[PDB]
Amino acid sequence: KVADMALHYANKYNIMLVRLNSKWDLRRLCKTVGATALPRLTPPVLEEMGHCDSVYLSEVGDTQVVVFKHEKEDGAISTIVLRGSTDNLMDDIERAVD
Amino acid sequence: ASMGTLAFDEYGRPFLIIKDQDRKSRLMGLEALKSHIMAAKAVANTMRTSLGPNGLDKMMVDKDGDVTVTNDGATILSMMDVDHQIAKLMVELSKSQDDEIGDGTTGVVVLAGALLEEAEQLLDRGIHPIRIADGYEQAARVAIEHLDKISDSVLVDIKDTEPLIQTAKTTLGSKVVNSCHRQMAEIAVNAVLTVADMERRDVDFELIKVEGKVGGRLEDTKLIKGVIVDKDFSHPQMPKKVEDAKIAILTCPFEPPKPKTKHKLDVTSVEDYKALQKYEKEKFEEMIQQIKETGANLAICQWGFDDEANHLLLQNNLPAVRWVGGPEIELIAIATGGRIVPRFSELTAEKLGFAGLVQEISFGTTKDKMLVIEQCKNSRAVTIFIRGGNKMIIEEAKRSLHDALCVIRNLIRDNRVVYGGGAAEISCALAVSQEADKCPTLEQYAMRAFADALEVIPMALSENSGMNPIQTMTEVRARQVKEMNPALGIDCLHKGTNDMKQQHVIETLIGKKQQISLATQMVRMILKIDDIRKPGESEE
Amino acid sequence: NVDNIRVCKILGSGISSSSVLHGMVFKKETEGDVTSVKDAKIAVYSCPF
Amino acid sequence: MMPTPVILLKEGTDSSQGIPQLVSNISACQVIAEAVRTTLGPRGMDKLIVDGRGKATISNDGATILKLLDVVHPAAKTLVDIAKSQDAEVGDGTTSVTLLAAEFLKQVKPYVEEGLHPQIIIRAFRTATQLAVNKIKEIAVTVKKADKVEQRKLLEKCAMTALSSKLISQQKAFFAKMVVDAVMMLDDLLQLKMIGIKKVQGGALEDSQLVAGVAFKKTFSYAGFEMQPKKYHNPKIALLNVELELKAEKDNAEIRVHTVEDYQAIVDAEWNILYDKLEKIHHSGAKVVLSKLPIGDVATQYFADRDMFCAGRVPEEDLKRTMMACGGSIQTSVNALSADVLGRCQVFEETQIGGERYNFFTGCPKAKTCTFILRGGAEQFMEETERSLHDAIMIVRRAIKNDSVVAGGGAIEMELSKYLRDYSRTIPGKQQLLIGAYAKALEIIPRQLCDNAGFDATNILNKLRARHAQGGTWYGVDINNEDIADNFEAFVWEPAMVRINALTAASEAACLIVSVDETIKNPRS
Ligand SMILES: Nc1ncnc2c1ncn2[C@@H]1O[C@H](COP(=O)(O)OP(=O)(O)O)[C@@H](O)[C@H]1O
Ligand SMILES: Nc1ncnc2c1ncn2[C@@H]1O[C@H](COP(=O)(O)OP(=O)(O)O)[C@@H](O)[C@H]1O
Ligand SMILES: [Mg+2]
Ligand SMILES: [Mg+2]
Repeated sequence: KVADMALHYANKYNIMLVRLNSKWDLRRLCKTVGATALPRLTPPVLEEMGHCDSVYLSEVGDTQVVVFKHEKEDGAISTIVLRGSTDNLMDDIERAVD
Repeated sequence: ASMGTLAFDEYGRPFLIIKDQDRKSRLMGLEALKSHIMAAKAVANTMRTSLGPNGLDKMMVDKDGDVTVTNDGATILSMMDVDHQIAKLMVELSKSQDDEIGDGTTGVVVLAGALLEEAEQLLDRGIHPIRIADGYEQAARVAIEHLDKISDSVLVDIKDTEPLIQTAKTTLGSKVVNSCHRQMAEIAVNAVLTVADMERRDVDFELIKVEGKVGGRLEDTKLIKGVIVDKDFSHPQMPKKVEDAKIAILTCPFEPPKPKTKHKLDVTSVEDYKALQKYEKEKFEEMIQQIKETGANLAICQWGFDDEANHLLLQNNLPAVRWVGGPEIELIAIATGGRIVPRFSELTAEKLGFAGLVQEISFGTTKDKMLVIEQCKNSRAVTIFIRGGNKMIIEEAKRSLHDALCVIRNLIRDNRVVYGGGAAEISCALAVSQEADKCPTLEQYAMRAFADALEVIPMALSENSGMNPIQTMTEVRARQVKEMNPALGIDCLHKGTNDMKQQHVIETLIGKKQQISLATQMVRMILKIDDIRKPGESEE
Repeated sequence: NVDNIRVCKILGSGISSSSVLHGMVFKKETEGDVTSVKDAKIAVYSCPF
Repeated sequence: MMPTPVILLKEGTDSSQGIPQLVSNISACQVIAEAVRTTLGPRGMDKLIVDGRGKATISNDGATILKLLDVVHPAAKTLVDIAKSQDAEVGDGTTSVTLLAAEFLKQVKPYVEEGLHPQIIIRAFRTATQLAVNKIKEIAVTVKKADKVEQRKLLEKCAMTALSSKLISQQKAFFAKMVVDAVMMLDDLLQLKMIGIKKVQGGALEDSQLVAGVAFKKTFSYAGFEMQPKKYHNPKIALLNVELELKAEKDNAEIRVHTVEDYQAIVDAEWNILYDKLEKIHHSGAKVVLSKLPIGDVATQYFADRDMFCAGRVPEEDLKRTMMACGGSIQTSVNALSADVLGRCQVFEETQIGGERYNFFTGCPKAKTCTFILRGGAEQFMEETERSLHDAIMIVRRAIKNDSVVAGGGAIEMELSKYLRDYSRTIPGKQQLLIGAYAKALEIIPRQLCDNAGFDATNILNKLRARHAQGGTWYGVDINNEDIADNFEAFVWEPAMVRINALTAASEAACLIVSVDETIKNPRS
C-alpha cells in the first residue's frame, strides 16, 4: 500500500508512483526493467536502479493502462497487446498465441 | 403479446434467450403508450380534485397506520404506494416541482395528465409520438414567451410588503390554515424577509426553524425573532425568566478535562489521591469562575454537565441550559450575535450573545417546558412556532407555511408575477391557438391539443367551485379575447368579479414557467417509451 | 522462456489492431500526480511505500 | 442412443450439433437485434426495463438496453459483447453494430440452410469487411486546414448528429455547444473523470449549465458553518487531505502520566496541536478550505471566527477536479502551505439549486476541467440526459483525435453497399452471392430509419439506390422531409471511425457465430 504522506511527498518531488498487487507482476517488471526489489525503503544503489525508455499513463479503448516501453527491440519480457470485439475472441486468439 | 418470445425453435430444440423469459412480461407498441396514458390519466384525475381554494384534501395512511391529512400534491404523491412506473414518474415530477419551486405541485400533475390525454386521441389518428412531443415543445415555448410577455413586476421591499402578503395569501388560500389567512401570510413574509441576503441572493431555509406543539389554537401561531428550544433550565430552582441576558454559548461539557488519546493517570500514593481530588474540585470551581468572570448572565452548553457544576451554577446566579443540540446552538449563536466557544479558556466578554428575554414556557397540564430566546438586537435567525387542536392540522400548517416561504423565496429570486385563477393558462392557450393558426398543418394538431390541455386548469377550478366548467371557461376566454385583459380568470370564491388582478390572486411567473416546462418534458419522456420489460414474477 | 511472453487483452478495435510492445502493460492507473516519464529510472520496492 | 452402463459425460449434459443449432443461433441473434431495433435514429423510441428489485431504467442507448437484458443464450451474448466493445472503443453506434451483425447472419441464413460450408461465408465476410473499411478510409472527408472556427463547427455538427436521437434532441444545439466547450477544456489526455456531471432534480432542460470550473454538493456542515460567509471575490483555496478534529494522535498511542499537572499539560497539548494546524492553515492567506478527511466542529467554528469557509468530506474526484481547475496541490501536511500550493479562483459562492446547496468555483482561466449540472424532472430523466451527453462527449473526443467525417442517415451504408455490389459483380460466383448478401445487409440502417420514422422503406431505398448508382456519395434518409437528401450538406456528420468499428465488430461477431458447429451445456453446479 501507499501511505498518504508518502504519496504527498512523492508528488512534491515529482515522482511517478505505480502500485502492483501481484508479486508475479513485480518480479516480471523487475526482470523486464533491470531493477532489484528492495525489501526496505532505502534509496537504490546504481546497480539496483531500473531503466526504461518511457513510462506513461495511456488509455486503450476505455481501459487505463500504465506502459513500461523500451525503444530498443530487446529486453527480457515482451508483451502482445490483443485487441478485439469480444472477450471470447480474444481468449481464442490468446490460445493461438500460446 | 407478452412473456417475451415463445418459439422453442423450428427443429424442436430448446430456445432460451433471456433468463426467466417464461416469467418476464413485455408490452410494446401503441398498447404500451395507451397503458401509460391511462395510468397517468388516472393519477391526474385523482389529483385534480385538490386544486384551488375549493379543493378537497386527501387523507393518507402509511404502512404503520399513521394518518396524514393534506392538500399538498407532492406530499400526496409521495405517500402513495404504487407499482406502475408512469405513476412513479408522476410522483417524481411532483417532487421536482416541489424542489425547484415549492408551489404548484398539483398543477403539474393535472397538466401532464391533460397533455397525455390529448396525446391519446392524437395517436389514435396516426401521428408519430415524436411529432406530438415536438409540437408540445413548440407550444410550450410559445406559452413561456407569452408568460414572459404578460408578467408584472412587484416590489420586494421591506417598507411595503403588501404585494408579498397578497402572494402568500394566494398560496395559502387552498390550505386548511386559511382560517388564519392573513396572519399566516404575514408571518411567512416576515420570516422570509428576516432571513435573506438582500442582494437578490438565496434564502437559506436552515435559518427558519419551524416547530409545532399540540394544544392552544391555530390562531396562536406566532413568529419568534429568535430561537425556540425544547430544553429547559438544568436545575429546577433557577429562575424561569432572564432579562437582558448575556449568553455564553459553549460546546464543552462542564466536566473535568478528558484527553482524546487513550490515556492512563497513575495514582501511586495517598498524596497522589489527595492531589487528584483537589484538582477535580479546583477544575469545577475554575470553570465556574471563568464563566462568571465574563459577566455572562446565562450559560448554554451542548454536551450536558454533572451535579457539582449544576449546583455551582445555581449558587452563582448563572441560569444554565444543557444538552442543547448542535443546530440549536448554531441558531442561538446566530440570533443572539454571539460566538461559539469550544472551552472556558477562550470565553471572553466580546463573544457573549445578547437576548432581551430568555423565558421558560409551560404548556398546560403536560409538565413539558420549552425555552424562548427572543428580543434580540438584530437577529438573523427566526422561528415559526405552530399550535393547533391536533397534530394533523399542525403538520398541515407546517407544510402550508413551507409553501408560503418557498413562494416568497421565489419572489425574492425573481419578482415577476402573473395572475392565477386560470387567467394565465387561458391567455397562454389563446396565444398557442393563435400561433397554431399561422403554422404548417401537421403540427397544428399537436399545438391545439397542447392548448386544450392547458385549458384543464380553469375547468378544474370551476368544477371544484361548483360551476359549469365548459360554460364558465368559454365565457372567460371570450371576455379575454374581446377586451385585451389576460387577468380574467375563474371566480372560484364567488366574489362577483372575474378580474383576478382586483381579487389579488397573484402567483410567481417562474412557478408557472417551471410548471409548463416540467410537464412538457415529462410528457415528452413518457411519449418516447414504446416497450416495457417487467420481471412479472409477482414476488412477495 | 515461454513465460517471458505476456498477453494483454483490451476490447474495442478488432484483432487486426493487435501489436507487440517491448515491455509490460498493466491495467491500472498511477497513484500520484505525475503520469508520464521520458527517461525512467524505476526503483522497485517489495515493501509498502 | 442405446443407454450405456456408464455414460461418457455428466448426466444432464445438453448438446446441439449441426445446421439446426447454427440456424437457432442466427434466430437468437435476430431476437437480440429486435430487442433494440426501434431505438435507431431521430425517430427512435426509448425502452423501459425493470429489475427484480423493482427499479426501472429508461434508455435509448443500445448498449445499456442489451446490458440490462439478462441474455443467457451463448450465441446471443456475442451481440451484447460487441455492443459493449463498440461503446468502449467509440461510444456511439452500439445499436448499429447489433443491427448489422444480425442482418449479416439473417442474409447468410438461407445459404447456411442449404449446407454451404461456413468457412466460405467467413472468408467472404472478411473480404467484404476489408474492402468496406478501405472504402470508408478512402472516401472519408477530412479538412486539412487547421482552422479553429471550422474545426469547432465540425465538432458541433458531429455532436448534434450524435445527440439527435435522444430525449434532449430538442435542445441538441445548446447541449452540443456545451459539450464542445467542455471537451476543448481538457488538455491532452481528454480524461472523462475531468468532466464532472452533476444531476439536480427539478428544473427545465434549458436550465442545465456548464460551469467553467468545479462545482460539488454541500457535504454535512457542522455547527457554526452557517456563520461563515458564503461568497468570496478573490479567494485562495487550501486543498487539503487532513483531518482537522480533536482525536487520538495515533491509534496505537498511549499516554502514561502520574501527575495532575501532566494531565492538564496533555489536554492543553492536544488543543495546541489542533490550533497549530488551524493557525498554519489560516496564516497561509487561504479563505476557502477543502479537505477529504472530516473537519470537526471546533475547526468549523475557528474558521467561522476568521471569516473563512470550510468543507470537509469532499470526495476524491471533486478535490481532484478543484485542483485541476484552480491550480493548487492536495496537501497531506499543513507544515508548508506556500503560495504555489494554493488554488485560485475569481469567484467562490454557495447557491441554492433545486432544494440542494452547491459550492461554485468560477472564473478560473487556467482551468483544465469543467462540471456539468443537469436539471430534470425525474431520476431516469437525468440519467438518460447523462447517457446522451456521454455519447456526445465520446464522439467529440474521437473527432479531436481524428477529424474524418462521413454523412450519416444511411448514406455511407448505401455507398458501401453499391461499391460492394459492383465489386461482387466481377468475381467467379461462389463468393459473389455472399458478398452481394453482405451488400444487401448493409441496407439495414436506412431501412430501419424509415421504418422507425413511419416512412415507406421500399420507395426510399429504391430512390437511394438509384441516386447512389448515378452519382452522389452522401445521399441519405431525410426524416423531416419524408424523402432523401444530401446528408453532407445537411450536416449529418459522424466520424468515420464509428462506422469502421461498427463494420469490424459486426463482421467479427458474425464470423464467430457462424464458425461454431456445436454447443455443449454442462449441468449447473
Ligand atoms: N383565491 C383564488 N381564486 C381562484 N383561484 C385561485 C385562488 N387561489 C389560488 N387559485 C388557483 O388555484 C390553483 C391551485 O393552487 P393551490 O391548490 O393553492 O396549489 P397547487 O398549485 O399546488 O395546486 C392555482 O393555479 C391558482 O391559480
Ligand atoms: N438528423 C438526422 N437525420 C437522419 N439520420 C440521422 C440523423 N441523426 C442521426 N441519424 C442516423 O441515426 C443513426 C443512429 O444514430 P443513434 O441512434 O443516435 O446511435 P446508434 O448509432 O448507437 O444507433 C446514425 O447512423 C445516423 O446516420
Ligand atoms: Mg399552491
Ligand atoms: Mg448515436
